[PDB]
Amino acid sequence: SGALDVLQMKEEDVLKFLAAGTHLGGTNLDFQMEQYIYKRKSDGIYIINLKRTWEKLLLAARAIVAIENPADVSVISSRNTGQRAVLKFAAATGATPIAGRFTPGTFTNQIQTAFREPRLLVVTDPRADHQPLTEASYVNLPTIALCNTDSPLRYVDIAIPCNNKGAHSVGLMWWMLAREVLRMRGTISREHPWEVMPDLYFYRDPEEIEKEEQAAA
Amino acid sequence: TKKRRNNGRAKKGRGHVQPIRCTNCARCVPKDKAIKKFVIRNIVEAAAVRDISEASVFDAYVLPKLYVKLHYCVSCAIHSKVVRNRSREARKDRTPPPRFR
Amino acid sequence: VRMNVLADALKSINNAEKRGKRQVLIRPCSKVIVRFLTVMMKHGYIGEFEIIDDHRAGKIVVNLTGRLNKCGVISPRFDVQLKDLEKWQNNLLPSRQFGFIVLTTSAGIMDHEEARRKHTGGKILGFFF
Amino acid sequence: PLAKDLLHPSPEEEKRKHKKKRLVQSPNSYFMDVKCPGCYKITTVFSHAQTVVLCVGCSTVLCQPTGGKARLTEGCSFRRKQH
Amino acid sequence: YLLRLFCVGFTKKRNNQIRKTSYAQHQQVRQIRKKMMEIMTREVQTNDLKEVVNKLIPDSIGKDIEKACQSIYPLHDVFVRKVKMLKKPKFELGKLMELHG
Amino acid sequence: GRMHAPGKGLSQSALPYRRSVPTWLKLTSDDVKEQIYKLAKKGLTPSQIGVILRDSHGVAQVRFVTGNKILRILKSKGLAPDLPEDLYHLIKKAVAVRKHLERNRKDKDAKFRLILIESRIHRLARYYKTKRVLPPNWKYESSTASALV
Amino acid sequence: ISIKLQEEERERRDNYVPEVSALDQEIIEVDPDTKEMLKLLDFGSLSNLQVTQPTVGMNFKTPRG
RNA sequence: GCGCAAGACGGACCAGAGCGAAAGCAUUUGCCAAGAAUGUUUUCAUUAAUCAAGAACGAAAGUCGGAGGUUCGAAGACGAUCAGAUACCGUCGUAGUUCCGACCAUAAACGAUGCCGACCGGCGAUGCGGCGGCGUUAUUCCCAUGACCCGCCGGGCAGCUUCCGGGAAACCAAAGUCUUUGGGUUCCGGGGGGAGUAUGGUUGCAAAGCUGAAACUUAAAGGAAUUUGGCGAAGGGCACCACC
RNA sequence: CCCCCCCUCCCGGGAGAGCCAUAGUGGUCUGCGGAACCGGU
RNA sequence: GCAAGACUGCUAGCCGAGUAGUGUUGGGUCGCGAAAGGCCUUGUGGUACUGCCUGAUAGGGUGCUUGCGAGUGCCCCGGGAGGUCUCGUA
Ligand SMILES: [Zn+2]
Repeated sequence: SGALDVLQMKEEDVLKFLAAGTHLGGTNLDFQMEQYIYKRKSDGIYIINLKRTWEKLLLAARAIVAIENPADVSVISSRNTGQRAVLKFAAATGATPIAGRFTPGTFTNQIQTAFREPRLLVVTDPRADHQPLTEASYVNLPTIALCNTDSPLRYVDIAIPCNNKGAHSVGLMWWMLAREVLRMRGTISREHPWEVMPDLYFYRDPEEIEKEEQAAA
Repeated sequence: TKKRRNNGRAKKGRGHVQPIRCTNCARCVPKDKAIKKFVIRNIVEAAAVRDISEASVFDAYVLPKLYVKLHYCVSCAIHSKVVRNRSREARKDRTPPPRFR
Repeated sequence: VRMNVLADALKSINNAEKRGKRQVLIRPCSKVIVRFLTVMMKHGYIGEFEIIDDHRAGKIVVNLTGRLNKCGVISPRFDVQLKDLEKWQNNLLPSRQFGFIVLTTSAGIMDHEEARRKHTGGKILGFFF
Repeated sequence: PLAKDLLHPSPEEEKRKHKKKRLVQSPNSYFMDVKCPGCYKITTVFSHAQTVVLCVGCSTVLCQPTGGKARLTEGCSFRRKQH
Repeated sequence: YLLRLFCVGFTKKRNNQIRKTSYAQHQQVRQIRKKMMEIMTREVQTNDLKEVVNKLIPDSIGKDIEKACQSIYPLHDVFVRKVKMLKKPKFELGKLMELHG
Repeated sequence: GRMHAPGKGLSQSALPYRRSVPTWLKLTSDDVKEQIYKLAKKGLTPSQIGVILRDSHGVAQVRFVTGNKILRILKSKGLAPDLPEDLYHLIKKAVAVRKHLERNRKDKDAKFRLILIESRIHRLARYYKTKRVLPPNWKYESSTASALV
Repeated sequence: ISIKLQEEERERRDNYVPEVSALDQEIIEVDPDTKEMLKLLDFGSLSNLQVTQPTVGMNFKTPRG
């Protein structure tokens, strides 16, 4: 993550971070996110350190690629902002998605049709989506979280400092996580990046789908 | 069985406050325990406001209001349906009902 | 006020071990505290413990390894005999394979097993297991 | 924090804490010296005076007693001394 | 002519303020009251009844009050709430004619 | 906590660890000793003497420039009074409170504070008797209000 | 329930991409706090980055009562 | 509507705000005295914590002596309510209610939770004092001053949340750090009635306050919470065996 | 004549203590050496 | 003494001049502030508007609007045209 030479951040990833707005936080400050906030700027906004973000992204990607079963990692999304990101991420890597109304009878109830126990769980946000945390507490299941400076941290193994209020930031973070896990698995070689499109994971509001449908052929 | 987080009033560091009097009753309930109301009422609410305005000599004359307040004992307030009881799971809701009109 | 600094120190390190902190703070210091922490580190329940020195009141920083369960203090200052410490260790210690009884003898602050093999005894400080 | 190291933190950590909660025990007030703009003799004064003090030569009063640090007379040059 | 002038004052909430309390200490109120009494007794003891009334038809005493008292704590609403007369001099006619012209 | 107040406080001096003479200060012991002599014959209590020295002359403390404190110097000369300063101030405060309560009859809390400061005077009197600085026949009463003012 | 056909506005929408990536903006709006953040990580200065004035007005934290 | 006179009280401003040991305390002004917290590189140096003897203060009501007693109002007087009210209701109404003295020391005087000291998490607020830092306001430039905002420090009433932990549970950041049982110390209780009773002592002019039994009966008396009750409890819906 | 008027749109002339600037324009800061040290008047 | 740089208030050609007058928070180098008279190259290019009002093109009060809320509109003088701006009406 930071012990080697090639694993450090590239030059355009900083540009993508500053374009997507992955540096500004909320208004308050939690007592577990104190080691990721460096200094409080004006307008009541706290700044996360981007080196810490890239480092924990590398650690989480290593933890994801550590298992040898690609269909045993599960991703969870609840709100309507990040929906296509986890779906196309599971299409690319091989994960299993649950987007929209995570049913509580999955990891505990062993007679239901929707009964699948995973090895790693990746949540979009603990505060907005806390039901898989409580059910992951009842079985041997670690969690991966994309947490903000105002999101409480509980039952979290690896925490990713994030700005999870904009869809572009979450989509670009998912894009870099997918890029890192496919480079670490051995599909895309490290010497050449596959950066063809980061807008595969970008979500837009229902105005822009009609606008782009009328603009395109 | 203890009922509430507090003792049911606004006494927390004093011991004794001045007593007040109810309006429809005459109970000597303390001030920090009773129920207050800052009601605003016009002289004419919606009955004959146009009849009052068209009978006014002065052009562009606005009717005044009546800024008076009343004090209620607890039995008097619950008999007049001012306060209402609720359940235990929502009993820790100090927030007032919303105002629209 | 404070009149038993050793009981407060042992209660503080017990509470901080039960929560799971690694480095703790003790506001007083004395001879009895530093010899008790050396016999702690010699029998192997803590790690490298530090001490700050000033001209007013020293403080002690203690490293933890989690190898302790509970560490209490006999108050008030009782006295025992050689035909008496077995009665204490039967009704106080959780077992005889572990758990130590410390006591102040003529040779200094020391635990009960080498007091048994050296055949001397005296006032009792505290206990830990 | 779990393994919070209380041996040597950043000096901002001892700055924000109290004067007695600091692990190395030292106060916050200091000594200072300040002169009169129309004089030669310069004298030293503590940061919290608690009595009114005038400069030597009985020319013009220098400090004023406040609840906190003593406020200085307007138009006076000073610098903090340390050792 | 002996009068008894009353005054009232309410403090001003700033537009930048977030705290909803906005009270003042007792010595602040004491010094404000001392300044208010001195300013109010200065403008009456120097002139007759007609001149201080002609100064009282607009808000000149009040304009002096929010001119001079905003340096200690900003206040916005001061009216002369009541002026009470106690004693009058010997009754005559030239004063009565000269107040009418 | 305090020994009559309900609350607990934390407000006192705090000397630093550095036990050394300040290098920037150039002062001997004889000049500051005769300054103690002059400010003691001017008629002031040793707490105010320490205050005025650390206010004007820039001294950290006398113990860091000598080997002894103020009252030991004053008893070495002999200009230290036979009554301690804190006990003198407490007796003066009790005399003032009793003088006020002579003319103000119905004042319960002032009488209670009089009882509290008499308890303080009694505790300091027993301490000063058992540490052999005052003779055992000494005893404080109301009629001694003009005796030890 | 899922629908077999509703005239192309289905899950095939999560396949296309705009030709402009909406990330290669020529001017980057960066506060000087973020400039001193990024001056010590991998870069020291960028030509495509414009240092803006710190927009410090009156305050923040609007009240709700 | 205008004057005179007496007594009582200080609304709205007044808040989960302040002060005091508690009972308690709100018109301005003038005088005396005391005190928490804050700050301190000032002074004495173990002066410390809790307390049987003994002591101070102590809401209302109660008794003894006065000027004077608006209004309200025990006991009482007169009518309606009621099968029956000497109760609820209305009109009068003595002692009292306010002040100066002289007394008993009783309340749900309850936070129904003793005092001191150490420790174990967070969040955002208010009050005091101190401190650092953008920008506005007291004729447009500086300074500290009052106020506005952003953070820090100490004490106090606190609020929200927390599988820290505790508890029979209500609930508690103490009611925690407890069978893994020991920090110091004062008062205080062993099923429920008899009974805070009789006697004796004690204080008191006066009511009573403190101390405080025995015989006999009794297998339950009690605390928490759940399930449909049952409410001259609240809020919804239905029925011509209900109505229009 | 819809008018005593009055109002709106289109087009010009005058003061200002807004920005990039000009002539008389007053101070602060940014480096270099006072041959080199120890005291008295 | 050298080397030049970043910032800085007033005046409209200059002296008069920061000058009378002007301010209550307190002083300071203290804001705003003409002149009369005299003397000289004989006196600034691009760039927005202006509800009376106390202190400016700022701060701080504070409107008219379809009756209800809002986008536009609102300094002195002159010329032409018109005489019911709009978005939904608890
Ligand atoms: Zn009532």
